[PDB]
Amino acid sequence: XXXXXXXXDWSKSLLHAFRYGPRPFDPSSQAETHRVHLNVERIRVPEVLFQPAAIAGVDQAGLVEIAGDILCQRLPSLPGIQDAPDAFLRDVFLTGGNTLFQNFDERLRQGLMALLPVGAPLRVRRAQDAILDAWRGAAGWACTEEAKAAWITREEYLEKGGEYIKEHDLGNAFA
Amino acid sequence: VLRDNIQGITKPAIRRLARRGGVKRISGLIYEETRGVLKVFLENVIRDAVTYTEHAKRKTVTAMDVVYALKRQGRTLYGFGG
Amino acid sequence: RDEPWKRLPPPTVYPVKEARFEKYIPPQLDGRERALAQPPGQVAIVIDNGSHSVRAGWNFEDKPRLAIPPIMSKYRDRKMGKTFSFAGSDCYAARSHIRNAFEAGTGIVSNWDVMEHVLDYVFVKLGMNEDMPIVMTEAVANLPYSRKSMSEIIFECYGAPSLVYGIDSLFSFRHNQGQTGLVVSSSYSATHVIPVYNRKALLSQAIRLNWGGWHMAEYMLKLLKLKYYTGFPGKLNSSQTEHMVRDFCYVSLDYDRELAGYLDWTGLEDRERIVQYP
Amino acid sequence: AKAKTRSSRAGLQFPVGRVHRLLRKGNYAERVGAGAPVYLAAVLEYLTAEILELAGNAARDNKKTRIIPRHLQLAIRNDEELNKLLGKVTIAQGGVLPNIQAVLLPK
Amino acid sequence: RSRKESYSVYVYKVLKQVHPDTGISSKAMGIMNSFVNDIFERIAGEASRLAHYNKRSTITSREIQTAVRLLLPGELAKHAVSEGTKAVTKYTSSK
Amino acid sequence: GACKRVGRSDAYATEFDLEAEEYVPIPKGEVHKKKEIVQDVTLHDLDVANARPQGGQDIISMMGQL
Amino acid sequence: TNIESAPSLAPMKHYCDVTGLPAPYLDPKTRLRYHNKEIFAMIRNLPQGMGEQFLEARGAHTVLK
Ligand SMILES: Nc1ncnc2c1ncn2[C@@H]1O[C@H](COP(=O)(O)OP(=O)(O)OP(=O)(O)O)[C@@H](O)[C@H]1O
Repeated sequence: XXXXXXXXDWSKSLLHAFRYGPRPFDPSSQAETHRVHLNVERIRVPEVLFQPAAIAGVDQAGLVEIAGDILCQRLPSLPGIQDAPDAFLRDVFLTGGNTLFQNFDERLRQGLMALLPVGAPLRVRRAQDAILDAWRGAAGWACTEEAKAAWITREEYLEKGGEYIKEHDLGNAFA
Repeated sequence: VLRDNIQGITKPAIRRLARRGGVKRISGLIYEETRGVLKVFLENVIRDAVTYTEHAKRKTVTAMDVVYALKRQGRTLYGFGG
Repeated sequence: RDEPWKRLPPPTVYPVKEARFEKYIPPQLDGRERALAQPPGQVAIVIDNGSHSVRAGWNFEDKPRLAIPPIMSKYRDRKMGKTFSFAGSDCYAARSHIRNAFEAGTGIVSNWDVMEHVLDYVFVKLGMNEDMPIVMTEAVANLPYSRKSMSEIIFECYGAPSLVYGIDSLFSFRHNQGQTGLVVSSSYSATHVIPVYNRKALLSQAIRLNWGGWHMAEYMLKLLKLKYYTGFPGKLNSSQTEHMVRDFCYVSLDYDRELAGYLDWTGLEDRERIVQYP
Repeated sequence: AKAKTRSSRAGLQFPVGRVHRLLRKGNYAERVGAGAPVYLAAVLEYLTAEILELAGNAARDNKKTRIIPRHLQLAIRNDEELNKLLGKVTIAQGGVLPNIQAVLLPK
Repeated sequence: RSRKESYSVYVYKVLKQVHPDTGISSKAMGIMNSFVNDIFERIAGEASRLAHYNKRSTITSREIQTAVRLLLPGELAKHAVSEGTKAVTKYTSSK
Repeated sequence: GACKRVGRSDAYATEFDLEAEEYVPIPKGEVHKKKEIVQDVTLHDLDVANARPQGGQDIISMMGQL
Repeated sequence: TNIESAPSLAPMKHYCDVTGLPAPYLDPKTRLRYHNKEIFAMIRNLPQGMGEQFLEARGAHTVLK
């Protein structure tokens, strides 16, 4: 090869690019061994919400597929409501703390656009203060007439028992 | 992960071992060979020792693991238990 | 060939943001003085029982006063001869005997000896020297035994006029001034999808996905444990992986095209995000 | 109730129940797990196969369609791992490996 | 008549599986039988000592696996653990 | 009323692992594309298409001789 | 109550579990999805006790009992 080259490593393998990056290898220095490089983990870890059964093996359905199952297969088959696509698609918004990722609403919008019929006025947005509006909603709810008609006083706990449920439209089902 | 350490078994140490073994004159190629043999030996022992440690679901290799390894390898060692 | 790393720029590196303590002990007593000045029926203490961060405050404000994890820790020192027990954010994550009120992976409270001390820290740092109504959050389709035990701790331990349970995502719906929609809320413990029809939750058909931010942190910890394979000289906590996920992860738009050409050499220097250690 | 063997359920040939009985009445432990007989039977059957395979090869080499002790010996003494496994084992009527030193060879 | 058990039919079945067109002599049969017996005593013995070392009174599949890792050398042990795990998994599934 | 099977969609691609179809992606456009085309026909093509069956269902022409 | 979690029935795109790249074929010895021959080399010479941890991270480890 030297005679051919005279007559005429790590940069080939992807595992060095996967662990360490395009820079050369670690010479076992002080501030070089103690480094963690992130390439695929940026887009592999927040992808489990949409493809759970393949990336992490949780045997459930994706977020897009759950939203499509509810919008297209259960809500038109439920009696007592008027419009299943014309009402529930007016405001689909995103609440929780595990939501403030870059380009999260757009992925759900493209998935629902792939599932829903053409012409549905889909408008996906998000809340204003996603980690703090869960407190502010119960703050604004706390001293109204429906809340006053849904409290459990001390003598009601002494009489009705422990598992007593004032059936409010936000709480769980009564038992 | 440190560097080498096979050279930790220095020349005068191997010479000492040969002296206790009753060797008058030692060749130059004896030392590397001895390092190899000791490496193979320690590998064979530590493998089984770590195996015993793993079966006990422990993260610390005890002396009794070494004793069991040596005993099942055919070199019983007194003065540590068993 | 020296070209692919000769003109390559020096790296821009980010340190580790581990969830440490913070130097604050306020005994805030300026809230009770404002709470006793309002007319009755319009004063209540609201506690968001979050799995990652229990929040608590008074209803007539906009920001919550206390925002702590459910971490507690108790000790006994024989070199001093004294029993310690502090909770909340006052734990440093040097000693750790940490056990959490929530079960790991599910937002159902089943560690009541921790939840009692967490509520104790809440009522101390709000200021209770003596009886206000309590509005408190829970998880969707909560188990009855947990609600029974929580109500027993509220009435019997502390003594309260009234409390009422609600779903926090639906409260954030009602604050966001919606009427009928499809609330999708990805929490720290599970991701709920709840259809709401005219300010009423249709909880007979809501579906929770069993994935969350804690699962993000644990799966990120597993992949950094298996990526750096030969042994990484560093303490790989779960919380520092959570802070990696918080600021270094984004959902890609078109995944199968972005993924297959991601580890190409041309341009990996701008995709890669690098983390030091001390 | 249509009984089936434990060897069939484990997809093995070696008797699982027999191995289980021998472990129980062999003074090895007070109790024995349910995975122990199937695992042990699997290992024994695997080793059996590995020897019989090479033995069949050595038998084919000598133009014989019946494996004799000589073929077993040739199979074990060539496989270094199998040889280490049976280092202190003498195979009857197996002879030795044809091996002549280079010094004894004609000049 | 006092029947004496043996591993003859089993090693015969294995023989038919790996080499359908080869035979086996009575001497080699007895040799294979003694072989299987010896390894059985070895693995079971080492498993027993393993159980006794950790103050346990039950030999599970874990003790057997560790014993095989200690006795069989290298790739032989690897394939052995492989076949064992496959068998115990398939047995676990098919009740 | 003309129909062509383009392929199997790539969402159902890895159902099995060595199926033999042409896996193509879902089209990222409309489903109902409406376009207009001006197009010519010569009268000799009318003559040929009215005399003998042409192209579509003329399967006995693969013999060739007569 | 608490039995409203629902599974799926759809073709899953199987990715690699050593790296994150899309991987089209697995192994008989260790059952690992893998991208190319470098990852196959690192799979077939990895130290023991980790080839089960990859299936632990993906799930369905099925550890012994
Ligand atoms: N800027 C951010 N970017 C991305 N993620 C964030 C950001 N800030 C917080 N998070 C995530 O939000 C999560 C906290 O969510 P939150 O505490 O609101 O859930 P929760 O209401 O406690 O859940 P539950 O209602 O089940 O108790 C953390 O996992 C964190 O990763």
